[PDB]
Amino acid sequence: GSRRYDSRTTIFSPEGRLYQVEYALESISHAGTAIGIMASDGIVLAAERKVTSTLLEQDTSTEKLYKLNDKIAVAVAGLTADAEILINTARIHAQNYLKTYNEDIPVEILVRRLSDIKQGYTQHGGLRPFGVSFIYAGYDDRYGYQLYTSNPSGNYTGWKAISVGANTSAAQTLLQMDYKDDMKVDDAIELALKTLSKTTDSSALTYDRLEFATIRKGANDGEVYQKIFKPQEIKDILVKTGIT
Amino acid sequence: GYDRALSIFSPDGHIFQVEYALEAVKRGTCAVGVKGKNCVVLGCERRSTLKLQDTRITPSKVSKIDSHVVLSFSGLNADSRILIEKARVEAQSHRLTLEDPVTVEYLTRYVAGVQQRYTQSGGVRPFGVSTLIAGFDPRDDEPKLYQTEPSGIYSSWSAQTIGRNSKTVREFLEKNYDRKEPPATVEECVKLTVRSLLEVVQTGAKNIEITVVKPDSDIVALSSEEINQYVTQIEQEKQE
Amino acid sequence: GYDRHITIFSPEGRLYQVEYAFKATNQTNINSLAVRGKDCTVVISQKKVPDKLLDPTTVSYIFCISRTIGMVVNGPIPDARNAALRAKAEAAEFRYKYGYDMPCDVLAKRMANLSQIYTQRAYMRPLGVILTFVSVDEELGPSIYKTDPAGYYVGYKATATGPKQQEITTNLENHFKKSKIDHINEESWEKVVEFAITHMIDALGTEFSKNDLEVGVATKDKFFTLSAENIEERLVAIAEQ
Amino acid sequence: DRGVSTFSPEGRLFQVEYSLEAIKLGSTAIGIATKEGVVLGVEKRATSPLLESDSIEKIVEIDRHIGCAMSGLTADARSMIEHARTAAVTHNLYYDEDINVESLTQSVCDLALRFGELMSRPFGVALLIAGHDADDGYQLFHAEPSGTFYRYNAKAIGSGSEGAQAELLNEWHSSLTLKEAELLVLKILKQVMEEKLDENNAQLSCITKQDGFKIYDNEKTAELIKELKEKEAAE
Amino acid sequence: TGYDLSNSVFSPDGRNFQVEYAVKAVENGTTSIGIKCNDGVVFAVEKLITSKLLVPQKNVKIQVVDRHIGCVYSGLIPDGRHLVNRGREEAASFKKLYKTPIPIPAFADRLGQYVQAHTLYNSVRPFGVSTIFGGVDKNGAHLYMLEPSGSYWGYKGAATGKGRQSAKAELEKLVDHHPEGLSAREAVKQAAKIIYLAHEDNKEKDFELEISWCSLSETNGLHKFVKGDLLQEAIDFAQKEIN
Amino acid sequence: NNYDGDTVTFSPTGRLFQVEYALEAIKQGSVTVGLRSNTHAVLVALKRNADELSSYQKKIIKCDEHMGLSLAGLAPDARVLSNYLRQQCNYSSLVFNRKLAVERAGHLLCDKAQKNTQSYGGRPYGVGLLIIGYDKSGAHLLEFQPSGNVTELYGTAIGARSQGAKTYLERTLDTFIKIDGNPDELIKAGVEAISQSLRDESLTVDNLSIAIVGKDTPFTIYDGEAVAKYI
Amino acid sequence: MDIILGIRVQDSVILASSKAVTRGISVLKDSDDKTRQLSPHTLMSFAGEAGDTVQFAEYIQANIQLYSIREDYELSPQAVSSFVRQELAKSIRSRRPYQVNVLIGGYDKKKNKPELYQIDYLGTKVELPYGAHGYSGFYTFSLLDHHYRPDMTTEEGLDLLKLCVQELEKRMPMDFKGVIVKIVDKDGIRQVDDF
Amino acid sequence: MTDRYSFSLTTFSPSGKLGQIDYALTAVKQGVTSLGIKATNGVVIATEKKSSSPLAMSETLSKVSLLTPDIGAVYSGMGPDYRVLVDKSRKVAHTSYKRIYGEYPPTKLLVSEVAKIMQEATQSGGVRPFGVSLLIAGHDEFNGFSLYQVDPSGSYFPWKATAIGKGSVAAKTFLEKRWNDELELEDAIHIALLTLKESVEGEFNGDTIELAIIGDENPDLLGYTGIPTDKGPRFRKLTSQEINDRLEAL
Amino acid sequence: QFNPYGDNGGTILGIAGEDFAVLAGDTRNITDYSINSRYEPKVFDCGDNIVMSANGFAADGDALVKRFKNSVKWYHFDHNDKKLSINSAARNIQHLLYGKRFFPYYVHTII
Ligand SMILES: [Cl-]
Repeated sequence: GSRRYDSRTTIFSPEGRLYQVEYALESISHAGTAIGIMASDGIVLAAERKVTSTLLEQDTSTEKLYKLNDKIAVAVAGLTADAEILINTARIHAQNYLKTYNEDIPVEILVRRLSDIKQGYTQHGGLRPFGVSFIYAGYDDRYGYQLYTSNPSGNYTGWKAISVGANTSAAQTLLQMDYKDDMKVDDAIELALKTLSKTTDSSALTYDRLEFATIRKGANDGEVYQKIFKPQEIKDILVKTGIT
Repeated sequence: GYDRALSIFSPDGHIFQVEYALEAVKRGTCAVGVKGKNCVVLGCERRSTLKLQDTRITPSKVSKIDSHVVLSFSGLNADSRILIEKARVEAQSHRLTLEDPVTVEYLTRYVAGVQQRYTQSGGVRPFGVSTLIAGFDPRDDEPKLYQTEPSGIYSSWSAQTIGRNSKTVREFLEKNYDRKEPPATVEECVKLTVRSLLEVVQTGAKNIEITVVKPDSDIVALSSEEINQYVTQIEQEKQE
Repeated sequence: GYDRHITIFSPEGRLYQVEYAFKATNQTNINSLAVRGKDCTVVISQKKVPDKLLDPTTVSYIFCISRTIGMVVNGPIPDARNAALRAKAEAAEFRYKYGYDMPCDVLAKRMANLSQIYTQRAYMRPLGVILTFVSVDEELGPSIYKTDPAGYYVGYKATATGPKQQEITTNLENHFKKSKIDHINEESWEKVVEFAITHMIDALGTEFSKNDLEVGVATKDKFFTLSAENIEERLVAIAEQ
Repeated sequence: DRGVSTFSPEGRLFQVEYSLEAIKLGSTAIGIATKEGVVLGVEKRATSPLLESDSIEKIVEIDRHIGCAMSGLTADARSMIEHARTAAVTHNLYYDEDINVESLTQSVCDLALRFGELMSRPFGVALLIAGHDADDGYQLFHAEPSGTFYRYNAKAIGSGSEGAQAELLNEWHSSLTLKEAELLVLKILKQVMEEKLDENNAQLSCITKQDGFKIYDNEKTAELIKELKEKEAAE
Repeated sequence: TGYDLSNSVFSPDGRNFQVEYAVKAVENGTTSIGIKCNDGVVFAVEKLITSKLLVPQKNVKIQVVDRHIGCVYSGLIPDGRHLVNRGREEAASFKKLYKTPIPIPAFADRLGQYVQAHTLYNSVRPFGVSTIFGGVDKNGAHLYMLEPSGSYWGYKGAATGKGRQSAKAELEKLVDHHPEGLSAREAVKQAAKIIYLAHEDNKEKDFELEISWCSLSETNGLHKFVKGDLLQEAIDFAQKEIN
Repeated sequence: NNYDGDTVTFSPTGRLFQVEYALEAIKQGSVTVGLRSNTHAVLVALKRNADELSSYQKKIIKCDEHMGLSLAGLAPDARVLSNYLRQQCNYSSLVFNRKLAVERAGHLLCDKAQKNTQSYGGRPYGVGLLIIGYDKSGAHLLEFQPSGNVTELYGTAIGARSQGAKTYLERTLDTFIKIDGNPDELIKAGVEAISQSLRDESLTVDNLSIAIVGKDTPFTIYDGEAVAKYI
Repeated sequence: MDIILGIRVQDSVILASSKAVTRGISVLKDSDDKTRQLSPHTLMSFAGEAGDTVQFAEYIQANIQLYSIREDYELSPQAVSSFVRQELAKSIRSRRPYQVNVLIGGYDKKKNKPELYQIDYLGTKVELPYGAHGYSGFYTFSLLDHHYRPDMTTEEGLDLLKLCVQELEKRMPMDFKGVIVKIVDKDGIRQVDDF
Repeated sequence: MTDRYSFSLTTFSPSGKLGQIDYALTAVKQGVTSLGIKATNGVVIATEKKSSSPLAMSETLSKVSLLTPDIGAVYSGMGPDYRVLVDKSRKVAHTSYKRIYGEYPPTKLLVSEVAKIMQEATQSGGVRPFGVSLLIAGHDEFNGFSLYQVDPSGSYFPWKATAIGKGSVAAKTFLEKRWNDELELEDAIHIALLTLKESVEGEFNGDTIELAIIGDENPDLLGYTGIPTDKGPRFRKLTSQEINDRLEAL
Repeated sequence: QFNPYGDNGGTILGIAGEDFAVLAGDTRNITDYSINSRYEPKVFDCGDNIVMSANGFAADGDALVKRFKNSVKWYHFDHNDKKLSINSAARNIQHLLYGKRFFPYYVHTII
């Protein structure tokens, strides 16, 4: 019968590893780098677009940074199509919680459920896992500002600063070097850009090859604002820190 | 529905998928359980290749199943959430129908049964997780510590460890634990647990987690400084 | 190399099962041809009955799908009949649902879509057949639309299918270069059938008796097949000119 | 790979034959039937000294008149016992009587071949089912993952089975007392066990018409162990 | 290669090797035939007597569908029974909805589509039988032969099994020598002769003859078995021709 | 070789190896014999034990008051098939107030076994059956093979060394077929038949299993001291 | 079932619930507690169809306790009330709807404010300074409209509640065998034993 | 019987590649060239009509398809796969948008739905990925004109101008030299015809070229009058004659 | 509206002695004011020395007796020809009847 053509996506190696999960992580390591840095007064999300063409429409484009609700956003590394499947599920899950409890969903609860979906694809159903790693940046009134990451295994962890995708090893060393706890948002903006500028596989970091976003309490009194940076705003912030 | 029989017998009578799940447990961070005269202590290793962590929000290694029972594990972290969730739901369901919280033996028997089901069901792989389940039965002061593994077998232990280098710490416990006289106090039990982890860990800094469970839903997690005092005290007695 | 056993892509972006289904098409060693007149659409096919014990009247590769649509198949008879029964059911359902007769090109698209599914879904093999649909559509007039195991389909001025299809194709091409028009400029279907047989004789280089051929004709409001004697009458007319 | 329900060229089911190898790796279990009762005994075999041996549960009650011992992948036995208990209680509900020992065994054995591509694989555990009923008296059954069951006067399963069975062939007669059977299980267990037999690493049990199925205390078994050592030295 | 390990897989030729392998099982089976006649059809089959212990006349192989169709087959006998069971379901539902008993060409396609369906998926095995069948309907007599691929045609005479070539040759002579037609009673006698002649290809074990027929005049359009005096008469005719 | 992975695969010579391997399980089974006259039908079966401490595996099963069988091969498969026969015999009684013909019983078993040889995932039955019965057309004996093939006979045998009894019955055919109105003599002939398949072992009191059905006899099985008469 | 009341004051929510369980012409019990603790700072009282009441109450209790264990956190009274409303709003279009009316009294620890929610079996939720279900409201609402002030103490609230029970004991047709009174504040839930 | 293929036929290889997606992209590379250019007041999409036989009527085979009145699509790769995707794409524009909001979906969201369908053929049981890359041009009130590319993986990117298929590498370079942000629609049609001539080998006329625009509303193509707010489709397929007129002033 | 029940009349009576038991019943069967049969037995030997009658609606009565007779048959098949005791028969019949609690057998049963 059809047994002949079954890859058996949800089995263990003799060493106790999940073949498909390991190989999905290998795929992700070639995707454009994405960085998250958590400051005391906000969070920065920075990501490098995958080798751009000059005829790409840059302003009406979204590849790396996606909005989940008004208080939570994600940076993507991996297959974009796979990520959008998961993003729409996460968006719906957030609305279910709001409908049920009349309160915005706590960040960890959303992250756990999305990670639980990834886990299922590695234990049952005979399907390939999602080739995606997320950086979650969000705020709630329990833990304040939070950074998380999840990967195809469905395992998630919390961070002060973290990178996913390409050159994470080099990027993590640089973040570990210059990060300190009393850091502000504007300092974190600079650290995020400086790190990408040194770890990039490109010749020079320009406005057209970046996506940027901040989550501050820099609205008016006790409320959180999401700023997905426009092209010209990335051009200005790149000049303001003296990278171009 | 995906039907494939993934866990099957081999010519020598082994179920390799169950045995390979045990290798995933062997890769996981070390976990240890030690029960005293009036308490149980659960100790857990945390690897230090991860700096820049946020420990406020990162999932803790020891999980409360109910107010009187806790569960720690070794193996795949994602897999453990599924077992913990099912255990927490069964805990509330038992309170609802029997009008009494679960015994530690019952909660363990349930978790072990779930693990076994995943070894002879089509389309699923076994859990890459072994658990230590500890606590006190309702209106009882006798300490309880149980262990489960991917195959589904479970048993009670005076003290036990699982995870990477668990054979080294089990060796330590086998000569340092007297059945005739278990650690009489909380301090004694925590110390023997910290000692056993120090045989394997590295630095006694932000690498060791300790959770103490006492009778009648009395569970608390120690902080860095509190654990660091045990580390400091043990090293000074060692230089002799 | 299990990528050659089911319908998944090979490293060079090919579907071998689909390609091998195309080779099953010629397993019967029969050639077919279709042309359009002013008022009609004629399809002809070779009829080979090797066994003496066969009832020759039951040996056929032309099918009456609906009152208006006819279909000739190139490929093994089991798959041919499978396709025919489905086409009949589809055309009947269309009429019931939408209140008018299923057009030839729409049925072709639908059968092509079904074939496409077998090229994408693993558990279903492609049918080793090429289906040529003919009619006189009430909107588009005389029509020829052809389907293959890849799920491809297109309309035709005229067409041919089988092992010696290329010879017949170029023969027809050269005629339409000369005539400068899209069809056979003829009043009666009888002479369009005669044209079809004449040009098949020239291209294949063989003579036909009444039992070596099979003919289907589509006119306004009906498609019908010809008897042995209807073809014999047609063969006599060609010979006497 | 290959189908789970495939036959070998010799006419045997691969998966069933492979599960029989798993059972050979299991700890020893012995049963002896008398006219005064049926005795069941097992080797506990703790993997480490820190493990509390009394939590090792390899002898199990199905009903008051039926008991059970196991050997092999013992986790697989949980659902078999669950089914056996439900079968026994359900029959009592439907018929206001005790269910026959043979009928119980047949019900458990019906689960066995319900695997394929139903569960994904056969059971990796063999069962010794011992009980009493009014019709056929004291009985002992060996239930395999093949779906087959044999009645036995005496039977051993597990790693030390073939050696223990040969010993049971010589020792069993139709006039054995219950006490004689208890000692005989201890004697043969001590012979095939790796570690030295005592009250903590071996367990005895029995089923009698009068008192039903009883697992013995560690204190009661310890005295039978002492009575056994004294009798072997006495000639 | 490996193209022959799974059903429904095309080889580079455009062939389904699994079906061709099923044909080998048919060629291994005993001989069965069908003769079309003036107003009906006749069926016959070779039954190998494996042992003295077989009860004569009591292992019947020819099967009836509805009340007007007869079926015989060579190859895996159980596969043939499965096909007839489906045939009976198909014929029942036709008569249920349309009242009239199922026409033979209609019945032929019902079996054809069902057998063809068992060449579409790797999760089923092709049929290990060629089936000769037919009867009488509103348009007269029809004889059909269906093969593992799903292929079927109408036949003047049909044969399959180990002695198919011998039987085919004998059938072709009847078609040539009788262009106007063969009578029902004549066809029964000829069927006996042809089975005896086709038995030369299976002559270790001696055999038992079994005949059936449908005729508008002789059996009133219904399927009946040939027994007693008419059977012995047909056996004697066959015995006289081999010597 | 490459064509024995499952039942859904034909070999290049047109063989079904999984079905053949199932047939092999019958050959390893203990011998059982079946024979009949015009008034009665008898089953005789040699039972097999695990050792001297074990019981002897029961070979004969009752299906109805007028029907039953003996088995050789996988016993659980015989339980499944006998249970199906019990239901079919029962359906005929409840719905049509009709005792199920032994011939129909054969046709039903054939079609049940066949389905397991044409679909992916399944396996053939690994047991052979000898069905005896008395219905409206007198006494009957059937032989079931898990290939699907069912055959009606005067007498037969299946299992290990069944060829000895099968030859004997082939010689004795003219004698035992006319043992009408005499049960004990028809059994004696069946016991002598199964004796031609014995090696190193002889028929004992907890070894032999006999069953009989007939004109004025319901299907009944004899074991233990009730077969001592025939040794 | 029958009488359930609720009053929100400056620093606490007070729930009063009748003790009688009557079936036919017999008062089967006079000490029934028509309430369940959902969380340490959230209490729910209930009234309605026999069986349905306790089954629904305990089902909600199980769910909130499950949430508490999962997140190691206590849901706000507003969040719990919205969960309960939605469960009832689902129920009303089921094959057999829950015929249960509830009051939810809670103390929000993040806001340091008491909160009282009235929800009927249809899933109709309102936040109120004082609430009642069934025929009780026809007497107590007008009484509280007159005597209630928003800045009252817990003691003032209990006296205001005594005034309600007295009125009900005077003008209600049925003997409801008094009430069990419970207080919800910053320190959790406690029962007044002498009322 | 029944679909026993409940498992993925596209899986990760040790190197991290998804084989079937890569191989599908290879099928797209073999396919005939198609392109799209975005102007200030419109969008043009074009492709060559590769005829299978001169007896075939290439008008009956449409490579450029209307999805909504303001959205059109073209492809490179496998034709049959494209045809069923167009069917599914047209339906999903109704079921998951028009039947809910009473208006047609904006370009980006329809594209998003098509991408979802192609992603599922990459993960679901018993199926291979689609062997096509799509170019989708469209207009909507709040986003204006836009052009998108959708790949077998399910990924989509917005373009000012691009090409896919056989001679895409050369065609993309040609478009980089000619494209500016001040291009009027007629200028974009001119450049589209120039770019396509490079990749086409045989005949180059209105019968071998298929070209459609997304531009001004066409009231004459609406089919009815009387509703001021309904002004007609922005999608228009250029006729064979209209193409030849522009090939003279080339 | 269709009424699935009817009343076939008649009456039955059971008495027990020290070593015996009788189960009697009249042989008249009726609907409304008509006699259907003067001899239509409704007391049956069910095997294992158990006699049974289910009186009221005869269609339900026959169905029940039929099912119980069949239950005795399968009890033998499943439990090694063991005799079904009268107390066990009673408990089995309870489950037959209660199985149709929400669409009852309209009969008074005596064994
Ligand atoms: Cl379609």
